[PDB]
Amino acid sequence: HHPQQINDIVHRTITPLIEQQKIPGMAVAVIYQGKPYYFTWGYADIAKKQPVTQQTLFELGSVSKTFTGVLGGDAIARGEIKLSDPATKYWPELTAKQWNGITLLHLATYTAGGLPLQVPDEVKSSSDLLRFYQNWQPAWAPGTQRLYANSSIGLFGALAVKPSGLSFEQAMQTRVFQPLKLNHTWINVPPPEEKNYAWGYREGKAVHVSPGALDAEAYGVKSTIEDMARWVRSNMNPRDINDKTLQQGIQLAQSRYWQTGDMYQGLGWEMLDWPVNPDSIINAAHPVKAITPPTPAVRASWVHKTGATGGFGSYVAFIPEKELGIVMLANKNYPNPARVAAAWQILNALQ
Ligand SMILES: *P(=O)(O)OC[C@H]1O[C@@H](n2cnc3c(N)ncnc32)[C@H](O)[C@@H]1O
Repeated sequence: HHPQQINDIVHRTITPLIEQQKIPGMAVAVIYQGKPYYFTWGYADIAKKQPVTQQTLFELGSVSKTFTGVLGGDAIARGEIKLSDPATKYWPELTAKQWNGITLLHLATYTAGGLPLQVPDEVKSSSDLLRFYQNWQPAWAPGTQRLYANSSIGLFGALAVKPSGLSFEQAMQTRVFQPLKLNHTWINVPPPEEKNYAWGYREGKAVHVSPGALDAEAYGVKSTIEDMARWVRSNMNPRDINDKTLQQGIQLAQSRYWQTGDMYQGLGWEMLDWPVNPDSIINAAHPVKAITPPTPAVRASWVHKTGATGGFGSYVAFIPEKELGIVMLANKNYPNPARVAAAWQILNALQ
């Protein structure tokens, strides 16, 4: 059952969005008074006329970084890592002098001094990855500039799980996915779930994301609209979580570590004070101001993350103090401002 208020606002906003953006398939969850309401449109596979369902898997792209941030928070809560730890503590083979003074905090929050947006495609092995980072030259001193980048938080994720004894995949499954009952969320889609894996569409072609080094950490997660609704609810209400270090980790990922303009950098998540200027949630390196100690999570925030792959576009946003949130998953990568304006209209209407 849907409250009519929710059906009305979703139809008024998402139907025109799909009409304008030519999105083949889409799933939306609205979290309202903490409870989820689901909507699906169109096709997961156009050539077979296979409909989007609540079990359809979508590529999350950089929304994956929120899982990584929370897993990192959980490691912090366990005392397995500190954000002030040097990167070299967890990877002593990283001997180049430019790595002196670079911390896990820098890696997690894109402030190491200009690590590249992309890990080079030909990097395959551990020795390849080492050689990549060993020859990187910073454009800036650490902790001065934010350059949003996969190679930064991707390495954070890989290093953060070293004290656990587990692989990144094993740590994520056991410490985050399983406690939160995300049973249809995958770093690697298993064979019996391939029937539910949507195709993305780019320039008229059915596509899936390409494998790359540190993809699991930076952009590789696939999930359903139901699990993503569960993810939003968990990040809005950590107090309801039995796993103590996960509860803490979720809170730590919404701590405010850096400020640029009216945006605050968390771990994976990005935050702004609510109410927001829409200009700010719609919008190169930017200077950052450190926040020390980091501000504990502010419930009166717009918390959000966008993600894209070649064939998919994702958006998650929520306002903890209002128990209000939205997940938008689509198998076309369409412009961020269209996504965000629609989300902003919907969440404003449900206050
Ligand atoms: P977020 O969705 O902001 O970014 C992650 C997406 O960026 C693309 N990406 C990461 N790494 C590469 C490489 N090496 N080459 C081409 N594209 C890359 C993917 O679309 C990620 O999903």
